[PDB]
Amino acid sequence: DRTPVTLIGLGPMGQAMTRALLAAGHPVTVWNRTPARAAGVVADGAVLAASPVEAVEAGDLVILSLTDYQAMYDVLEPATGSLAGRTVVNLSSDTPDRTRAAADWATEHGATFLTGGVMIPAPMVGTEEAYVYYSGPAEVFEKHRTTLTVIGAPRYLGEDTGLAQLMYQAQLDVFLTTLSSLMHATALLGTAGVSAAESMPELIGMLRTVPAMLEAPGADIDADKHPGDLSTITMMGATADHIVGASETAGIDLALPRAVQAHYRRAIENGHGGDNWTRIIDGIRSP
Amino acid sequence: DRTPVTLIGLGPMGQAMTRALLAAGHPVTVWNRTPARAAGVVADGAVLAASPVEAVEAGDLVILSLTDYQAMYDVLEPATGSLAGRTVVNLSSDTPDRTRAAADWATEHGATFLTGGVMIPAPMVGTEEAYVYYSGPAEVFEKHRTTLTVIGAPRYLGEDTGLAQLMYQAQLDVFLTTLSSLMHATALLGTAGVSAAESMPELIGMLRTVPAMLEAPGADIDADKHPGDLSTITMMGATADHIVGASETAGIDLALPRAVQAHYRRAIENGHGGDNWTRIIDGIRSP
Ligand SMILES: NC(=O)c1ccc[n+]([C@@H]2O[C@H](COP(=O)([O-])OP(=O)(O)OC[C@H]3O[C@@H](n4cnc5c(N)ncnc54)[C@H](OP(=O)(O)O)[C@@H]3O)[C@@H](O)[C@H]2O)c1
Ligand SMILES: NC(=O)c1ccc[n+]([C@@H]2O[C@H](COP(=O)([O-])OP(=O)(O)OC[C@H]3O[C@@H](n4cnc5c(N)ncnc54)[C@H](OP(=O)(O)O)[C@@H]3O)[C@@H](O)[C@H]2O)c1
Repeated sequence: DRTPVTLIGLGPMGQAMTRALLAAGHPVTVWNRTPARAAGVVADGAVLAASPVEAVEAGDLVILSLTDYQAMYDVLEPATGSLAGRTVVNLSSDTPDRTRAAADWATEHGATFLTGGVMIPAPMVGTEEAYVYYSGPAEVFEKHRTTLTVIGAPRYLGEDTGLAQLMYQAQLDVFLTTLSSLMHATALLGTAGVSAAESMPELIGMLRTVPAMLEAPGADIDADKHPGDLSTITMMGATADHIVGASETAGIDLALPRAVQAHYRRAIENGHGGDNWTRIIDGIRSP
Repeated sequence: DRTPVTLIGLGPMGQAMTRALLAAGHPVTVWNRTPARAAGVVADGAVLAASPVEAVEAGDLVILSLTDYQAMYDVLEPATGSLAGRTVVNLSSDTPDRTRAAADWATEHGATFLTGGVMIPAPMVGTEEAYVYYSGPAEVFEKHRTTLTVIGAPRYLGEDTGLAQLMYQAQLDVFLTTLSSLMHATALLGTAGVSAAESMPELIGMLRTVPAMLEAPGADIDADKHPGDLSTITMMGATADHIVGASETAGIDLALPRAVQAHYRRAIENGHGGDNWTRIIDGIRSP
């Protein structure tokens, strides 16, 4: 379609999403707290609205790409009288319960609301590897599906506005924790004079094979199948201890490896040392 | 090659390494704290030594596959008089400084010592995807290299007996932390009724693309290049906050997400909110 889209928030993601939408033939009206930041997308065909009200009134679809949901309230408060009959799609990080309350806030101002969690960095927006989680009213998703698909293949999760946000937080839980561990291991090796340039390829090389190493688990966790034939919590917990020890001696952050160590210690304390590592999920669920 | 090899410790890794060595034509003499556990490898051609001394005396190469280095002292103490002239290869998890002291202990008993860290699970032992870090005397590595290659491609790191162990701990830092985060995210989604069988493929699907998403870092960390064009610590820190918040509300472990949150808080506190996420390594290095 060539339906008009409004996009508020021109960080790298809003800029990429704007460009994707322009390339696909949508007129895009933008607004940004910092108008100078819109110069690039305006040169590429975006229209810079002078005020939030003007931006909101430009289209029946308002996409938000902001750091958090407080930013949505900040920018849309002067425009709440212009929301009726439009769909707000918030593509921003926050808690699921912030998101759920925001959806009701939209309804109160006469708008529909969809939650989106964009699952790739800005350069990958609008490519074949892009995808976005969505949740909220099915009818509102279907209405805008074809426009939204320009950004990334949609994965609709259902009616709960919180759910796409929960999926995003869970995905970023894995992503951010993995990244922190890469920096932690890089730091640890750096302590014996190993370059990050030497370290990081070794660590990434291993990380690339992790899905495979795991398959050499979801249903098993659901089925309580935690058998320790090829790797026990005892043995992995010992390695967790060795990492804490090495970290202590290296003088680097202890909080991250200690959180991991605790997952194993809890499982052993509860009498499941002989089980597979998936067993640590029980202590995680019940601190 | 057909050099005789002794392997002590018949967990899944010792069993796999024994079988790989037998398949490649090496006579393998085994000993285990629990002799019944050797029935399988003996059926496949291994010789079960009655005592640790007998096992050590069977060959010039003694491989240890035990949960930690204390286990090495436990099993080899009765046999310290039979170590002279032989090479101990310890393929067990422990701290780098435990490893370094153990190497000197071997030297005092007239043996040579090599550190190894086996980087794949037991089913992948002896396959084209297997690899093992080694460190210790170059001459001792060269002497046994062709036997050791049966287990996996060697990656020799140099003379410091601690270094292959530090590499192993840094690798398992990433691997265990990644796994903990998978279980953490699985738990978080399970809190809204999402199955692990539904959750885990979504999480793995994302994890598979992490090397790619990163390239869409080592030399930059070495060069202090931490520019926040496409993703800032401010923005990623906010998501870390949202994960903590979602975790609080879900009633799951807070220690793991809080350790990640702290990486970001520290960087912002030190005035680097505008930087790329790699900047968290500075606070990690200086707790
Ligand atoms: N970058 C990524 O790779 C990536 C990937 C997927 C998801 N995300 C998510 O996408 C969203 C946008 O991220 P991003 O990296 O593009 O950018 P960002 O650094 O979060 O900035 C996005 C926009 O937020 C605006 N903003 C922040 N606080 C505001 C406030 N209180 N009032 C008004 N405007 C406010 C900024 O305004 P100014 O321009 O005036 O500073 C900017 O336009 C975030 O929720 C993030 O978690 C990011
Ligand atoms: N499993 C993997 O996927 C994997 C991958 C790479 C590296 N590793 C490392 O490889 C090593 C072996 O791990 P694994 O999973 O094969 O097995 P494991 O569960 O660590 O057990 C290995 C052996 O240790 C013995 N043992 C432990 N404590 C002992 C003690 N105090 N005295 C004597 N024997 C003792 C056990 O004796 P019993 O048989 O009598 O119980 C068993 O034979 C570990 O250091 C682990 O970190 C494991």
